[PDB]
Amino acid sequence: PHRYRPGTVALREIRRYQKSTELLIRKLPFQRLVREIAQDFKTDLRFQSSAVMALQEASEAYLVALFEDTNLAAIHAKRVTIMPKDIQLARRIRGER
Amino acid sequence: HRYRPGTVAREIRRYQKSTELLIRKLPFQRLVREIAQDFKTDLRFQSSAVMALQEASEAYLVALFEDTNLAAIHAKRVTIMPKDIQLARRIRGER
Amino acid sequence: AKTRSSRAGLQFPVGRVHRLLRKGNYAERVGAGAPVYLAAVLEYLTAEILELAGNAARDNKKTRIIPRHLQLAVRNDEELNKLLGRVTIAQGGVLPNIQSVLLPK
Amino acid sequence: AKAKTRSSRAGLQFPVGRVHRLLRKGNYAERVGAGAPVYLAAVLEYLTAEILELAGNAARDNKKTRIIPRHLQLAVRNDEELNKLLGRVTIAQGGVLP
Amino acid sequence: RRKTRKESYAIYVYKVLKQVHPDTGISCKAMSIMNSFVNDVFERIAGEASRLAHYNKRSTITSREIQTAVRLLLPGELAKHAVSEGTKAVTKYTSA
Amino acid sequence: RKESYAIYVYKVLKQVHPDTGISCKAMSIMNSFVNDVFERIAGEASRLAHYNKRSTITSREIQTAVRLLLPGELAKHAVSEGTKAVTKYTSA
Amino acid sequence: HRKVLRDNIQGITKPAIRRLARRGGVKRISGLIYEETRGVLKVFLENVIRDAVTYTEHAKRKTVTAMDVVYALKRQGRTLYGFGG
Amino acid sequence: KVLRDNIQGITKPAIRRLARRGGVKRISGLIYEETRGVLKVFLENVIRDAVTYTEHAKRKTVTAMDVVYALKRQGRTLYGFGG
DNA sequence: GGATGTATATATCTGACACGTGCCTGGAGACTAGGGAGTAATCCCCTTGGCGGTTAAAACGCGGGGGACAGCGCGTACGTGCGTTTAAGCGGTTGCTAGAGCTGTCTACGACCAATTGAGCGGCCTCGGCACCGGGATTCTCC
DNA sequence: GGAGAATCCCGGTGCCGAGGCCGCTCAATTGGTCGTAGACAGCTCTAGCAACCGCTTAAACGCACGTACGCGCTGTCCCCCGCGTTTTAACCGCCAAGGGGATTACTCCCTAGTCTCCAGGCACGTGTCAGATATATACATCC
Repeated sequence: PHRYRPGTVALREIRRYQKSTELLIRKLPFQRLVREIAQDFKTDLRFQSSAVMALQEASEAYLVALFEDTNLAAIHAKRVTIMPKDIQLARRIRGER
Repeated sequence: HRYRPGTVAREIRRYQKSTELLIRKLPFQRLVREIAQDFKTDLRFQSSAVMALQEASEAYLVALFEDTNLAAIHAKRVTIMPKDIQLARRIRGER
Repeated sequence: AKTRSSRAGLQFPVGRVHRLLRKGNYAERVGAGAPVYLAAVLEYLTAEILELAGNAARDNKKTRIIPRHLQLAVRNDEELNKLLGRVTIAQGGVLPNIQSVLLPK
Repeated sequence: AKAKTRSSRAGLQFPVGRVHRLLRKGNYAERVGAGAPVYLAAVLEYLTAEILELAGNAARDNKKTRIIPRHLQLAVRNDEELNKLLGRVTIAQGGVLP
Repeated sequence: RRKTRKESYAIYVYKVLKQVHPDTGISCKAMSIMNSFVNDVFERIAGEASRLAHYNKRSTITSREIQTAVRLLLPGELAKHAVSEGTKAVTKYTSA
Repeated sequence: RKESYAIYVYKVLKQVHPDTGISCKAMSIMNSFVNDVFERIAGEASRLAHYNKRSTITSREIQTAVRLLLPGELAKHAVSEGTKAVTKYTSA
Repeated sequence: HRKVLRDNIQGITKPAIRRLARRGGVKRISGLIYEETRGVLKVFLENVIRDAVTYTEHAKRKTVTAMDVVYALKRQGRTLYGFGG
Repeated sequence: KVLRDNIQGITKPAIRRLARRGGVKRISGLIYEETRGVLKVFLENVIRDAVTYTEHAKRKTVTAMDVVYALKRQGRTLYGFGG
């Protein structure tokens, strides 16, 4: 049959998801995660829907910006595959961990 | 008698134990006056001001060299190269 | 009863800027020409960003500005990207940019 | 009656009256409560003591009887929470950690 | 009871837009983003001018403080065009 | 008449380490430190009072600013210290 | 008192992390990236939610609003436009 | 009088000492010009703000507090000169 | 095993640290008045919870190829040492200039009150933008 | 190079709900007045900044030699991607209930403002040792 070479689909998806603006994480799981994290600071809390949406926007922007630096580090090490050490180096040089 | 290349770099322990300024004072002061020449002519400086500038710039350079060394080790090298400085400055948010 | 924005030749409200300065706890007193200066600077920056946003909107065959166009306009400008370097624009996306090392040869 | 300072009432060393004056003359709000300067002075004194104890331990480790900026730098960078609080701060003549 | 009146810069941003692009519109989310931008820039400039006045032991925020804050905050040619716009506005306001 | 916190820093030092001095540069560093943390806490309390449409800065705003600014156990101990001080001051 | 949510970090599935990495311009991904990213996201959310709940409690409310999140983000150097303010 | 090649006054052994305090073992020969450029950019960014603060006060002498404020406004607080 | 940098002990000794004086400015005590804040009540909206369907995405397994990793060789560039050259640092001097403090003046800003017009909310419409479809065109992989 | 094929884009179609225009009301802005303190101008004066000079010596510079490391090539293998199939849960549209956040009105108490009075902190002046620099030395690191 027909099979695209490993990497064509990757570039196609990179273009596709860099052309759009919608949120890439599902909403119900993210909301459950947010409520679970919050139940450790105060019990019986309520959230406005816009609060959860603001949290999701901020989180996704943060993760995309982190992946850009992770890719930079992976390329610096003369690789195309990102590894956990690249994330660790990116967060270390930024000043987070 | 010759020490192996590497053993005399002792220097790391010597310069991480002390606290004094590593750049000389007259050249740094001349550089500061030359840089400030382009913002306003016939300026004056307190000695306190030049010492503050030198402290800040030396701290900045040491903190940058630490990240440069991290990048060099990430690339499986022991020598720092301009690409390491560039990667460090870019991930920080300066380039 | 002439307004101060019309005296200064502006669109933004000088009276509201003056009130916000007086009620923001910034100093004991507020000069007479500080609100005029600040309103002029705010209107200038607004016009600067809106012109680029509208150009980006027209480049995509659209007649309304949406957050994507604002993001494109801000990130494609060297000085606006530095003014807003630590700002996140909701529903703005990113700039299309693929590293040359990942392209096929 | 006899004038008792407001910091002796709270059992503090830091000046409560000076903190109240700096709050009033700093353009932070229209009014300043009566117990806000006391709370703030207590917090400042606590943080001062916390730094000074570690700096004195560092000074004694180096066979010194006098704190210099090196000891402050060591005390701050060897403590996790103090290093997190003063993360973007430069201490003059402090050096680095070996 | 009665809905409290909320204040924004929507009408002024719309006037500026109709000056720059006469035939272009704008959505609600983009107008909210523009409102946030205006508020953020206002707060930055005002805080910097406040610190400037406190440094020199002054009690009044004047247009000199605003100009110096604009020079400290805006980069490059943005600062030049902003100080020129502000100076022209103040001159026209005073000449009247 | 340049006011500083030098004498109160010295009084605290005499409590933690009765036999330990301090130099002029270290004392100026401590002065800068206390000024910096004062400015941080006061600015955060001012913003907290503005967000809630209040005119007064009270000990509650100071407590919330401390909980926002200090990390981990520093915040817990500072809150306990401040509360103890305000309680002692009131009933006296 | 509702129920106790548990094991919700696994709802951040692998395809979603792949989509985030694609928008980040990443071409190839190791299999150990997903747990690292889950941990990073958990730390980030913990910090922001801590600050937001602090604001909510100071205002003496029981509901977390969007302005609480906006203030929490702003005080960490991550300003967000589009949700009021 | 005008000043010239003062960035070359930041010698190579001084940069080597600054790197030693940073924990660096080997150093490429192309690091010195890169470091000089980085230092020049940093100094320009700080001195611009310091001279702005000085001009706003109608002064001709740059004081240490101007440098302190300039560093503080770009997130580089410095203790030890604020008095 | 010999070389060599490294911390340790003792003698010198001084300039910075800790302590004692006057005073004057800022903090404390007491009183007064008003507005900010807390309390109680009311109400509606928006948050939580549930059900049902439906369908698009997630999960899983298999095959395969390509990228990460290890090993080896090589040549270049960096380090090390030594001899020479340079300019920084230090201790003085002089001059003069600009920042600081004081005094007097007066203009610009806050406060209060009355008038009124601009801006925000509630309606009322209508077309840019989007989902869906068809056709053509485009990159992509195998021969 | 062709050539078949998933994949993407342009044109055209409905179709809607959000953007754009308008009326009414009221709260925020504007104009006028008066008082007063902050700011500005002028003068003095002294500390500290700039400039010069002479000398010492330590640090920078330049050159040569050797070797250790960065880089390139090759081979292996494992582990990530692509795809087809199955399974699951997100999402959308309802509905029902209630709690909590916003609003309004009232009371009252706490904070600013004023003035008086005193004491604590800050410059100035004074006496002493902690830590730096030297001289010598045993030792731990290195080749």
